[PDB]
Amino acid sequence: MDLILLMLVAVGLNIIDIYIMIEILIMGCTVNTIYSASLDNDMIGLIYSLIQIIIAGVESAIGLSILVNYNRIRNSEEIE
Amino acid sequence: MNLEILDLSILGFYSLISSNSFESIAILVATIMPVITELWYNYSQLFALLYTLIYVGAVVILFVFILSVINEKESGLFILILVLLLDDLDDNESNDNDYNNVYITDYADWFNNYNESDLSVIGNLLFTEYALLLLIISFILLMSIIGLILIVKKD
Amino acid sequence: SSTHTNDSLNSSNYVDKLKDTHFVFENDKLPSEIPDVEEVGATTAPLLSAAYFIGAKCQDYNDDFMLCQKEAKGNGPIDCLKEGRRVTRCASGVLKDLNTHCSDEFRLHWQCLSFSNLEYKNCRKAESLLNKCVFEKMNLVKKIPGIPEDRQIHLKQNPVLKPVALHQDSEVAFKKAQNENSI
Amino acid sequence: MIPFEALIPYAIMFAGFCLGGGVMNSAITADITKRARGPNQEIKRNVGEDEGPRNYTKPRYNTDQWDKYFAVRDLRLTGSLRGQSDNAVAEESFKTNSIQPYSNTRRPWVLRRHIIMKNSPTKWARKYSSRRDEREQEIKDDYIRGMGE
Amino acid sequence: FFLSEYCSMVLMSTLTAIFFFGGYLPFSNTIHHLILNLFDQHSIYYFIIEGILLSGYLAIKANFFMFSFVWIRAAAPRLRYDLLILFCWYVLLPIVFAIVVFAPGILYCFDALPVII
Amino acid sequence: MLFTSLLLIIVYGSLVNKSHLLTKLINRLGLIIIIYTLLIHLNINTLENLSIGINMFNNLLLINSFNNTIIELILIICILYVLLISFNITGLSIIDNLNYSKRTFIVIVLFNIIGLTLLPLVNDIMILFIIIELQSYSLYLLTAIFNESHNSTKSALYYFIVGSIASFIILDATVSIYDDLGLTNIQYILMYIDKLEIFDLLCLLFGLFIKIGLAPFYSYSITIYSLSPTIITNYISLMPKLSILTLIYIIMHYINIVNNTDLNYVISFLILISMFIGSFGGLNVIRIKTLLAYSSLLNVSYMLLAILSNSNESIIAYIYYIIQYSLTHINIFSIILVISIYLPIMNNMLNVMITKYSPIEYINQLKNLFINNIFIAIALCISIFSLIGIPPLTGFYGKYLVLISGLNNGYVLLSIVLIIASSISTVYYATILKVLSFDTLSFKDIISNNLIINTSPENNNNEIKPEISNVISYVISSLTLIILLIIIQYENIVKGAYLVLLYNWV
Amino acid sequence: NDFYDVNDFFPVQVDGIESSLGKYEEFAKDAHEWESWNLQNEDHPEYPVKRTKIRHFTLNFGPQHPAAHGVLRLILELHGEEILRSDPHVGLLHRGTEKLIESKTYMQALPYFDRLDYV
Amino acid sequence: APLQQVGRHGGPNKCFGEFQRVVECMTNAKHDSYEPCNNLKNDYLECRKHKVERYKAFLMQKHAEELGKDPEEIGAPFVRKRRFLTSKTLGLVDGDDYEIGVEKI
Amino acid sequence: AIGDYPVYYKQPIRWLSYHAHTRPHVFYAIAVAALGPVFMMATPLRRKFLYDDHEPLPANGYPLPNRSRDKTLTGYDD
Amino acid sequence: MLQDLFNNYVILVGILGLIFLGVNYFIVESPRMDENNGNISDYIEKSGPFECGFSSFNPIPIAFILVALLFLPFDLEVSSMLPYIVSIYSVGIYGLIIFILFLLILIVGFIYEFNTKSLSITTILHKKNKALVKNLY
Amino acid sequence: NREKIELKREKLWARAHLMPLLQAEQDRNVVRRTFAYYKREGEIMKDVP
Ligand SMILES: CCCCCCCCCCCCCCCCCC(=O)OC[C@H](COP(=O)(O)OCCN)OC(=O)CCCCCCCCCCCCCCCCC
Repeated sequence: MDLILLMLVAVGLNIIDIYIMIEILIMGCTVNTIYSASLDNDMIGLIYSLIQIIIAGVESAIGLSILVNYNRIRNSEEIE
Repeated sequence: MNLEILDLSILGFYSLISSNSFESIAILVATIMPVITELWYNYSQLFALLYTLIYVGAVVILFVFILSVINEKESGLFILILVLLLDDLDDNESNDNDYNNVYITDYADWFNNYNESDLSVIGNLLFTEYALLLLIISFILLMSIIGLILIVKKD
Repeated sequence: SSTHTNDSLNSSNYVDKLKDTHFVFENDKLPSEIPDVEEVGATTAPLLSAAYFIGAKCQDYNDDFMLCQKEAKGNGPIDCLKEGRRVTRCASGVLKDLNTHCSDEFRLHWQCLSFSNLEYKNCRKAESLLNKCVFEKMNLVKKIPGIPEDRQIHLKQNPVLKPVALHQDSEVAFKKAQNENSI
Repeated sequence: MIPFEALIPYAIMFAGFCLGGGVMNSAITADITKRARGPNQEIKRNVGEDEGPRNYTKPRYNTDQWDKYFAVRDLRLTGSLRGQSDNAVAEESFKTNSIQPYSNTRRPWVLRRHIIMKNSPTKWARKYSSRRDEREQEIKDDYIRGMGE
Repeated sequence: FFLSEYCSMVLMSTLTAIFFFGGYLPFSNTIHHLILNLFDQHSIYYFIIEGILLSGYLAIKANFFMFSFVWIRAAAPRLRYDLLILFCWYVLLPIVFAIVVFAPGILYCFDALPVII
Repeated sequence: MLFTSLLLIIVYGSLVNKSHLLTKLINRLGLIIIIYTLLIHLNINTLENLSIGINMFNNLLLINSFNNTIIELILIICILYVLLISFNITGLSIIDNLNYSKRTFIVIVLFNIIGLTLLPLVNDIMILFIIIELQSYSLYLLTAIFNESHNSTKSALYYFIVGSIASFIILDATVSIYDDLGLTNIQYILMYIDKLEIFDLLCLLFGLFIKIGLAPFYSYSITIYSLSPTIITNYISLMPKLSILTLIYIIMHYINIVNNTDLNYVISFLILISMFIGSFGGLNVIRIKTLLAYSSLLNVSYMLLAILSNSNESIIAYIYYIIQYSLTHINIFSIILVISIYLPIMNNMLNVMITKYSPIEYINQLKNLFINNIFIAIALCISIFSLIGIPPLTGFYGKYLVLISGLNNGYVLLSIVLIIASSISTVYYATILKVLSFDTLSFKDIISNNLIINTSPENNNNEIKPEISNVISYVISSLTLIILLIIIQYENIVKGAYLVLLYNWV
Repeated sequence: NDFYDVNDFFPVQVDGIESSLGKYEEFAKDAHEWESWNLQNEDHPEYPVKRTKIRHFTLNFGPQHPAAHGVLRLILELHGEEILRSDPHVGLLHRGTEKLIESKTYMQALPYFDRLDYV
Repeated sequence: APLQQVGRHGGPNKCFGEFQRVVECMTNAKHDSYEPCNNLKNDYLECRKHKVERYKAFLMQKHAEELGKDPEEIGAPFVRKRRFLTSKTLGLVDGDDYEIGVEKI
Repeated sequence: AIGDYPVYYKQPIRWLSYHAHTRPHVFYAIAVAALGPVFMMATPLRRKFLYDDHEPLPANGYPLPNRSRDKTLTGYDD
Repeated sequence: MLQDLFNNYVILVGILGLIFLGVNYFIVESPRMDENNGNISDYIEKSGPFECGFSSFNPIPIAFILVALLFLPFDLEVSSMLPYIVSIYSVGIYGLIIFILFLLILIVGFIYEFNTKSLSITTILHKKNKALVKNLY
Repeated sequence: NREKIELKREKLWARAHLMPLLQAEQDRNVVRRTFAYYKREGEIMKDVP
């Protein structure tokens, strides 16, 4: 089903909706790592997952900062 | 009755029809909660709580924080159910049939008399074995603090 | 540590439903080629009470049972079956002794452990009586390796961390020994 | 001049904590003790005439992995997860009732049903490409292909 | 929503009791011991009294902070928001990070690093 | 030395008063830090000892003579870039003061050099993801360093989204590898190089292919390069390829152990498609930076053929090409930052809006450079002639060496297409030379006083007044003669590349 | 006007736009599709952007407010949070005491004054 | 060399032994090639996923189907609900079948 | 200089006083934080004057005697 | 550790949510019973905003934005201190020195955002004063 | 915290003394279940020569 690229129908029509899809996409990677690590009883996989959660947070903050300044750049008359 | 399927079908229904950014942020929260709950049971209770503390408590309320800043402005029932049903049919992520139909166990042993939580071992290795990974992370965090201020600060 | 595993009982029945756990029995006993042993029947609290007396009495066999595991080089379960029965018989010997020499001193102590979260710090009054009894009637002593004799924790006259609630049977039995024995 | 009318709500809030705590301490202790008396309901309820004073078992906290192995080991001996027994020899049923749980190792439901989380370059190859599975199936086939020698 | 604000008040008052005032621990171990010696540990009446006592100690400690929630409301004027965000960042946070580098130092100096017994 | 000095620059910059002179002086502190880094690096690191390959930091980082070559190259090219922001590129205060309006510019650049230099050394999938983010995050910040600009911020937003998807593909490949083997160290994975799905390493490459702008992903790179300020485009269009192409070469070195043909066909499908778009794309373009964006894609296509072939001659072809292409790229962009002084000024039709971010934006703004400055026009001509591949410049030896590696491994189809694609691309390199000179003789005697350079004040009218600053002129001349006169020392340089080893040994 | 509204650099003269396959006017009828052929930069200070005159966030600090200890309609015009302009709309308690005093003797007009400042 | 496959208690986990025996063979100096270590590589993958052993379970399930062997008499007894691990099932002498307490330990 | 801002490399003592009066939120957060690493450096002083470090825990599995298996071990046999 | 007692609590709280909503819907008197003037829907006067009585119709400070944005880096610093808490003893001095270094690098960020005064709202638009200067001829 | 260190040490040695006893019964169970698996496989696949 997803070979027809169904996930494109599931992503909204705003720049903020793309940002969320990136997080939900990466969330799948971390859940996959936690799954393998627990079955193998391997904590190295859990170190990887902890890094992925922390790195996925820094990516969100930078992306939102760019989006925020993108928004105020239009609303930059400020001649009052 | 693995009810975790029904939560995502509702979630998969509203992802196809969301229009504004209020519903788009709702899909985020509606996805972490099944992720947290399916981690609390089964696999890892430690990373279910780390996700709540780090995703919901830190990165999710930032989205709604900037949505109030950005703006708030501005299909057919047959095709949706047809798509969702088609999406519903084939849900086998892997094609190793024996790996998905045959169950396994582990044998416990008493050789580990120093029993401590996973977060004890993760800290044991992150602060000793992979102290470079930990130190680069604080370096990536440092760049963000500088990176946020240069992007956003006006003067 | 309450991590989920695939090897024992998990936290909740919702874990079992997700994993589709089957609790499988195996009726088959051991083959006759392996001579039988009488398994230890003590529960958690009696074992933690008599743990240091099993260590004092079965020290040679426990070390030898482990040294068989070290030198079996991965075939430990199969190549140490005979040395693993001496340990089971030795430990059964100690619990049978405590039942026939110090039955009330032993029971008082592990009733205290079952009353105080299975912690040694909460049951020193009952534990001191049991150690004193065992010494005179079986010569076993409790020793914690790696420290001087004067600095063992269970001999600490004024411990920093003490039980919040007292065990009535321990306090009553203690003061009786303050008359029976401290003449 | 202490106002007693002002402190009436506090004496009721004090009773609120005591009500919840008094029930939890006694009910959980009684249930744990009763199930640690024997392996059937006609033993748990009744108290024998020749039985001595009852020794209650307090609830256990701050456990580890050994307490999950100790709990099942106690279950196979007495029928309770916190049973009491100090017999030097176990019953002959102890050698034929070891519980070994068998469970599946399939990926989470969200990982394989979410409209977005399941889409990925490698997750499609696991789901729609036979390249990996045909290679591994060779090793399974060659297990039974080597029993002749 | 109003109930939630007061569940949090009860909770955060109980949490201050747990983290700094010993939780359910008694104010006096002697008074705790003397009171419980009037009951037999072989009867369920002992455990009701202990549970009432142990929750009583927590309740008294928790009540003092639910009192202080109200007490500070009756004594302090409301704090301006712009000066409120700068308080936690420019005053509280440096102190809180200063201690988190201070407590491990004192514990290590005297060989007192904690372990879960 | 890099990391320690970065903290001092971070703190010091946040103390002193916001001014252009202090901002420009701090940029000259970073130029020292990068120079100091090179002296310490070359002192301890030697080709003769790093030949075996040495594990560092609990095997997370592995360094050998092939990686070590690029670290020194990256440091060198980062010196030539910092010379732009640290000195005058024109000397006219209006145009130049843009480089000094940002105090965190040099800090972010120093952040990236740490990111760039560590990426080729990675030896763990856990640190591969961390380092690739450290480099990726630094580029987005540098793209948005001029936060007032509408196009710059729009580009960083486009860059962040594409890179985020690119990083997710990279992260997902590593997770899949960990799922199969449970091992994180790359050396431990090599023990199971025959037992794992080799296409999961290809999914890793598909993520690194996005970050170098390879077709079909080329669309965003062309858009990004044609919107950022020319000083920014000069950095983000070259540096990522220096450190990622080195990483791609190593990953392909491990991949060719099992010599899977299906992996090579897909990559050949992307290399073949990219040459087509890299050649036919630039035929119909008006913006110079869009032209150099299509030019960049074509050269990356050539450099992948050396990577894909991956033999003993592929090390020589890649090591030589990556060096000469960097110097050519610096030389061309440095000239475009200078010749903006010869632009005319109105005293009309087509309403072309120019900004201080890209004063030179269209190819026909290079008109009559043969008249306004003949010496620098030839330098741009020599640089473009190298890109065309006219011998005996540096560019010819890059294509000649790449062809040897390509044909020696049987890539006949790709070798012929690259020689077709090179000739097709010569059309739009020739247009730059057509605009530079072809209308010389009609304009030879013209009354020109409306140039931007004619708004410079007259100092004394007795002393000689040079038109171009000192440092930028010396860099342009040095790199133009190195491009032109490589034939003199070519034999020594190539024999200096035979020694760069990647586990060849014996 | 009422509903909407619309250099630091040298005015640069660019003439003769040409590509490798021809000149601009030869492809100017197709360049509306090629977005790299847009001669209109979006960062030029002369870029015409027809932006509506959205009014500043105007809060009505209306009478039903504890702060308004009478009947006040305070109109606050602010940029962000810092207040630009404020327009107090008094008169919600205008009872025409001055008109009513003229119809009453001096002794009857006295109680009208206790009702000016209530306190 | 870096630690891989660390258990949830800081020690080697189930499959660390197999992985270590692989490293000993690959980094050994008396080997001309990597052929002798090929079996050890399979064991490490086998220890983690049991793919070959799960396959063997599939044939024994399928072979009994084609012979008519009753699953309940060839398989092993099991219990799905943990509350019904009663003393009758555990085999205790005077055990009831009343459910066991799995509420709070 | 009745109220001038002190220069740190000429007036070290007065420079801290300026910050201990005008920025109490910075001076004492640094003063508290530095008291941790300072106390770590005085650990060797405590070893020679107060008490030695404790014996390390037995957290490495079962203590295996460093010898060969006993050969005359009898008793508890089948 | 068993958590079947915890599960029943979460289930009961989930049931308690449905009860709170519906108890209002079953105890309020019927709209006809009180005044019949309409339901909440048609009575748009009652179903509207509160603007203190008079009917009327977010460009927030950048300082507020940087407060929220800088929350995320400082949160990941705090959450990554969690592994050190439950392993402070077994990492010894080595893990303690690493932890302090992990904090120093982040503090250099705290210095940077303290010197720029990024969180200050500032007043660039207003609060201006001037000197009246006569311009005699 | 120095008292907890010794209380910890006392508990680890208490667990070390019980480890051989509790592992000797765990080795037997693993052997018993291993023999039962191979008995069942031989029973099912006895008709295959
Ligand atoms: C304890 C229960 C808490 C949730 C109560 C609400 C339940 C209603 C169902 C929504 C939640 C289902 C999860 C999928 C998100 C769907 C969000 C959505 O599409 O909009 C729902 C809501 C109502 O709007 P609707 O008419 O349904 O859609 C067209 C409106 N233009 O549009 C709105 O935004 C109105 C306000 C709803 C805000 C809900 C915030 C998101 C949900 C977070 C809380 C629940 C977390 C998810 C738990 C279930 C996960 C499957």
